[PDB]
Amino acid sequence: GPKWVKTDSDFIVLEI
Amino acid sequence: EKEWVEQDEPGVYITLTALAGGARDLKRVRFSRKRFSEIQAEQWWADNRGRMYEQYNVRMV
Repeated sequence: GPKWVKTDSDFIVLEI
Repeated sequence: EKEWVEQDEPGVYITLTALAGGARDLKRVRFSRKRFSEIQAEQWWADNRGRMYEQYNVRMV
């Protein structure tokens, strides 16, 4: 499934 | 396949590609940390994913 990536300081990313 | 970004709403940016002449392929959703906590971003996805599944092509697994 989609994964949350929280390592960037400008954006929260939901990576499909 | 070249990717581009669209603003779904302020602070919410979707990355898309062309696919089969129908719904565009969703690669990722980016939430501005100026506007979203991680909790709010997870709530946004819960509230909006149903619409996203119909407006875009979203690989489910």
